Amino acid sequence: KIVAYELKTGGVLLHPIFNPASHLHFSIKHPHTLSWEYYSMFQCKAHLVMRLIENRISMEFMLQVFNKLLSLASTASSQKFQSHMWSQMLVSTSGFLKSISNVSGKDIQPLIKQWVDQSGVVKFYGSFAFNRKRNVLELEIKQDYTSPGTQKYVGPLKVTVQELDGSFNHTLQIEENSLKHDIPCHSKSRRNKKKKIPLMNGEEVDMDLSAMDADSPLLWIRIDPDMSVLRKVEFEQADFMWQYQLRYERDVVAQQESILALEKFPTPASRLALTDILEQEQCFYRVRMSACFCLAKIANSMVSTWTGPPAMKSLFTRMFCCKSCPNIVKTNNFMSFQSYFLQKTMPVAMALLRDVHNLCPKEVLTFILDLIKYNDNRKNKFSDNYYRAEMID
Amino acid sequence: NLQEFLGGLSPGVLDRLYGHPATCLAVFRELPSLAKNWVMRMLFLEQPLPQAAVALWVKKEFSKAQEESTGLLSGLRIWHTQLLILNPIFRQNLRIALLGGVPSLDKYAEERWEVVLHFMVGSPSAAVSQDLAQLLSQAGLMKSTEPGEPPCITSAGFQFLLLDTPAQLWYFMLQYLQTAQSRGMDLVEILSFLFQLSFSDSLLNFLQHLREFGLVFQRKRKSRRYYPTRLAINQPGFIVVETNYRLYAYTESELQIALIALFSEMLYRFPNMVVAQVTRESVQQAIASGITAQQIIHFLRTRAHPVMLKQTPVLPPTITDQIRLWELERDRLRFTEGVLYNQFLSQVDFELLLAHARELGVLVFENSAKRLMVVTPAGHSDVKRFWKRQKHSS
Repeated sequence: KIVAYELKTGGVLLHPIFNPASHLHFSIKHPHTLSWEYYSMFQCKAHLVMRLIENRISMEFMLQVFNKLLSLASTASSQKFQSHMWSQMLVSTSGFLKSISNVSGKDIQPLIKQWVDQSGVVKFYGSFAFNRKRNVLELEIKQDYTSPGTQKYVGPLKVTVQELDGSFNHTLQIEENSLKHDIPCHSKSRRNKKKKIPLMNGEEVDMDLSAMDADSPLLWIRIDPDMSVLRKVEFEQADFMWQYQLRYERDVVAQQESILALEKFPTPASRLALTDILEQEQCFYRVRMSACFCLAKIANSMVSTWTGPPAMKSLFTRMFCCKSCPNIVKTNNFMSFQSYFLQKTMPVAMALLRDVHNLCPKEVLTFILDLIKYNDNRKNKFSDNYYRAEMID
Repeated sequence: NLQEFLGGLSPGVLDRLYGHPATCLAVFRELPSLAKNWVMRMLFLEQPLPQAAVALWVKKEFSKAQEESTGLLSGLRIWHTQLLILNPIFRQNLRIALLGGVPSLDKYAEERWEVVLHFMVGSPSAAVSQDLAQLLSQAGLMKSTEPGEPPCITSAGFQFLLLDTPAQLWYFMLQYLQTAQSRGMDLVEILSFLFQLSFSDSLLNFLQHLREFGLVFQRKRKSRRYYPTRLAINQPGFIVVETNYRLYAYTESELQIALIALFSEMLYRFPNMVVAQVTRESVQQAIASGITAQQIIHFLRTRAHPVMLKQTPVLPPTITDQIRLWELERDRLRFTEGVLYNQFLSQVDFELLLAHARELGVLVFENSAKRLMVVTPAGHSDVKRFWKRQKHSS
């Protein structure tokens, strides 16, 4: 939301100094002259910058800062002196930074100078190349700092590389003149023997390594995984790396960004990846709800190649319909709250299917109308208004 | 073949090459079967005729002969559709060609070719001729790299050596013509003389080279008249092969003994016989030098003593199979120049890039499973631009 708004119009400036922001058509000196979208993005950027301050100075020290502010205010709140002490209930920026420096011993003045006083987000364009001879991974990260909403980042940058030997984090120093970052790569001895490949968490899984390159061990790369800067990343992986990142990652933002990047690769391996995500309980439900729409877009792009039925129909009849009647939907029992959301989002994406004539097929429209006719809600303890409203959608 | 040589020519050189004296007859004799008949038919016609008649003028059976003859003579451009009348110049020359307008020599040719082959091989005693040496060096079968030291023999040299005399001489003359064009000698004038044989400064030099090769011999202190030898127009065996890789060759000329020693170990040399052994060492030595088992087998078969001709096959299966297996035992490294890309993103997009390097001729190896295309540095400035254009198209 904030990178869309700041690249759209100028930027949000937390803590201006009194104009400080002349790129935008109102004055930021008073709350009653702000646009309402600017007020909403102001609150949004403020809580993300506080998450960044928690990233630099750990969460227990952050809660100690907040407790110190509240305790000064509550010793202030019981005095009777007319504001000799009642102004300890008012916080400022300098007092907040001083309380942070009191509890931690680190000051955050570079982070405050970059993300508060400066009003911009950063844009990262990354592309890699694997050097087989020296066994290194040559990243190439360049910033677009000449757009109207952007600024230049010179700090450190975390990158997480999943190779066959596991998941390794690397810190890159991205100075102004930097372009190529050579990080080292590990072995490929988990392709010699079939062993399980260890993940970002402690677990390990069986991966189908037939799509991987023979010479490179690395399975996927993620630039800034923890969202530790206010950034927009445009990484150029290969399509099998996006499919491996969709399947076997233990991070929901990486599964979402792989869904978002698989729309450019309409190959049938990506259809298999999104269909395996859709069938998979123990995936987070908002990833499967995105995979519905991604599968609809991919299915629209590979018409005159699609083999069987329309997308997600057989999957809908496998998950939510009767075993004896495929075209009759099961009676509504909405007590699971994840297959309820997936059931009410799957025909909405299924209706975006189009034939070679650019008209929605009469197999999906008839399916949606049979979902509407055979709807029986006399048996669940929950209402049907959102599911029926999504059927109209 | 001569058909290949003449097919590899332009119309402008072809019509000029169709000289009055002989060319119209020498090229006629090339016509394998039927095109002779059609040439005779429409030798007397001044009016072109429709192609359908020629098409239907051969029965349904054996039509492939009709199409192949028509294609061959279309390549030779003997006629033109003109809408199939023959070329007027060829018609006139052919009408003028059709009722219009030694024992010591063969030995000389044999001896001259034998001494030429002796020089080709590392024979201490051989005929000396700087022009012949440089001609053989530039023919592609010899490389010197050091004028002071005598030139060595390249890999193609051994293969050329093991060929039979007819094909050997024919290929040598083909290379002679190809290098004649490079050195600037007119190709048509020299070529017409070869055709005239089977019935200027450049002419004198060419005849001198032919005499050095032994095809012709003036015999009169280099007079205008010449008496071509048998080889100019265009024998029993002596080797006996045992089942224990033993060769008994009734050879008196050192050339045959040298040729056998090229791929066999010599044991004894009698006045009218020589004993050699075909061992792994000798055979693999020849293979490394460049020969392949096919040349050795063909050489032994062609120089097969009459005694072993009765048995079928002439060459024992054990010897032939052993030679072939010995050659197979060796498989060898290669050399090329290339550059490789990576991170090709979409699959259907990588298939379009494969056709760019294949049409230009800079593609070496492709990989659709990993997306891995090797591009030679000679055309690197053209593939990258195409890739950039594709990216721009998105």
